[PDB]
Amino acid sequence: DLLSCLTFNGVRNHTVFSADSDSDFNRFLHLSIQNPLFQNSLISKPSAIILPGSKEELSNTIRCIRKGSWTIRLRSGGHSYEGLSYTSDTPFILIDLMNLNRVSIDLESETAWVESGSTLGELYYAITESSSKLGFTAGWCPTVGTGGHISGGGFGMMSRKYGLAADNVVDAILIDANGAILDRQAMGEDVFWAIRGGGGGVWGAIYAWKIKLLPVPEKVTVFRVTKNVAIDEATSLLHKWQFVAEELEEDFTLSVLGGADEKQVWLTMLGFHFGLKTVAKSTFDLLFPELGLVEEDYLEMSWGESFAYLAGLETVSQLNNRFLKFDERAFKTKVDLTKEPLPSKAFYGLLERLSKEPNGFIALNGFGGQMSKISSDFTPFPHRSGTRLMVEYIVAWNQSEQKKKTEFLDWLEKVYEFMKPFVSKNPRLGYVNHIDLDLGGIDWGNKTVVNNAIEISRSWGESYFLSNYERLIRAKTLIDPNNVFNHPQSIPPMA
Ligand SMILES: *Cc1cc2c(nc3c(=O)[nH]c(=O)nc-3n2C[C@H](O)[C@H](O)[C@H](O)COP(=O)(O)OP(=O)(O)OC[C@H]2O[C@@H](n3cnc4c(N)ncnc43)[C@H](O)[C@@H]2O)c(*)c1C
Ligand SMILES: *[C@@H]1O[C@H](CO)[C@@H](O[C@@H]2O[C@H](CO)[C@@H](O[C@@H]3O[C@H](CO)[C@@H](O)[C@H](O)[C@@H]3O)[C@H](O)[C@H]2NC(C)=O)[C@H](O)[C@H]1NC(C)=O
Ligand SMILES: COc1cc2c(cc1O)-c1cc3ccc(OC)c(O)c3c[n+]1CC2
Ligand SMILES: *[C@@H]1O[C@H](CO)[C@@H](O)[C@H](O)[C@H]1NC(C)=O
Ligand SMILES: [Mg+2]
Repeated sequence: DLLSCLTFNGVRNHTVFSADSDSDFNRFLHLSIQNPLFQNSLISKPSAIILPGSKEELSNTIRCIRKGSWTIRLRSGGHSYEGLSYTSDTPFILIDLMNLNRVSIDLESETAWVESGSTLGELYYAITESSSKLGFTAGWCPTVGTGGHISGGGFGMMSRKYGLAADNVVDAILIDANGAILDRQAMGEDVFWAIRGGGGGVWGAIYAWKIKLLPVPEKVTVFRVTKNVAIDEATSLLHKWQFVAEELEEDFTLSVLGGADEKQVWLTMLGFHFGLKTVAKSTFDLLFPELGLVEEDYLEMSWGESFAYLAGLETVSQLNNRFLKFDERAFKTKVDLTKEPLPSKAFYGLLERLSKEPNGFIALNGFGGQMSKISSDFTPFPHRSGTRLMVEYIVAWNQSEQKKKTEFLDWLEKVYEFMKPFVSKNPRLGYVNHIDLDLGGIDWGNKTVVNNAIEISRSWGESYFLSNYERLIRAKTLIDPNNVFNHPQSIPPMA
């Protein structure tokens, strides 16, 4: 019946569930699973997979699915930390957007239309190919899809200069629950606001984003330097880093990846300057001489090269490979946002815990700069002025380490508990692109829960969106009153 509808409407690229271990269905299913944690045979599988090739096919796909009794799941890059683009407790249809990966750059207006199956790397590659003086602000991981990423905000190495990816979206095409094809004018300002950070899988299916391309110099300066130190020095480095990072002028970003193993601590310093190396080094010589950076650490390169380099890719060309395996490990991650400086003992304790679990690592970013100049309600991401750091805790493992899964998860849980007193409180803040089901979830098939959905959902909702939660609920009711687009943490419509 679903197939007959799709055929009648000219949607041809689909595959039904097959039990065949290496069926084509299984190949398409796994192609974009980016967290192996959700790859095993015990996980829910789609009844069919549809690959629309145009906005019309996407529209008609949704229209057909509604005639039936299916849960819709949209997948762009498949990076959901909780696998929410390709799992469901109820029978579901997976709409995989990988064929919608066209990027159209308009050099006369310095904007681009980006189909939502496009990855960040594909976007960055397209931009660098078109111009040596344009770039875009989005995340660090190249295989992340624009569909989920921009829908949730999108923070990266240029966010201190230009804000989130979603802060630079000027139009969009949203396909709603009825298959309507809506641009910014059609969807209205509340819905256009909601889609720019309100979370993927909630408002409808984004077909394409229209973004403003942003100036970059023909040469930027970057460094990627790993310090191998002991805990005393690592603690003093991280404690000073937090001040340097938040306080740097907007033309600079200094971020950290860190981990340890008994007495050996490693800190990878990621630096970016919107300009030349003499200025870059003068700045860090003054503000952070403790890093011990030397001239040879500073590299001048194009913006495109810088984004490939900072992510550890071999070449700019690799940005354009959506199936390049960036990190093939099962993982779980949590995040904190901070409002007060972290005391030295917080870093010391975090490092002690990392030293006991070599499979764990942290990623540290400063806010400030343009992130403090954008109002908390400009887009749904509310963590602007007053927010000092974003701190990510990750534990990751390969298949040969699977028996330690429980131990790994316990470690992460204990790290998050340790950090509680030092980070944001009342509520403990989060980021919707860093979706965390530990906060809870709605079973939309449960009547008593659904009756109280707004209050229940406030637990994660206010963590992700603070005071923007209310407007999100109103936008949800306007664009998806029947809740066609739902998941355990989707914004509830009013009854
Ligand atoms: C795996 C991974 C994730 C990263 C990485 N680095 C990040 C960074 O530097 N900055 C960030 O801000 N975020 C980083 N993240 C997290 C990602 O930002 C999030 O995981 C994104 O949400 C992922 O988006 P995508 O890859 O498209 O993942 P999906 O699982 O397909 O979708 C997520 C979510 O959104 C819905 N959705 C997808 N596509 C659409 C469209 N077109 N319209 C509406 N909704 C859509 C899905 O159904 C799901 O709910 C680094 C790494 C390695
Ligand atoms: C539905 O969509 C999928 C995914 O795009 C289509 O599969 C893709 O088909 C193209 C050909 O049109 C493949 O391109 C070629 O692959 C071969 C190697 O296998 C190579 O010789 C060519 O140079 C080119 O790379 C592509 O590999 C393939 N992608 C995947 C993930 O399978 C499929 O054709 C569509 N199905 C229908 C019925 O339209
Ligand atoms: C499971 O695999 C991975 C998972 C993640 C990351 C890296 C991985 O390898 C990661 C690394 C980051 C490094 C730097 C950075 O800003 C400078 C980030 O925002 C990062 C975000 N993330 C998101 C989670
Ligand atoms: C609905 O949810 C409540 C609270 O989570 C749970 O206790 C109850 O068992 C559920 N009811 C049904 C009918 O599943
Ligand atoms: Mg077989």
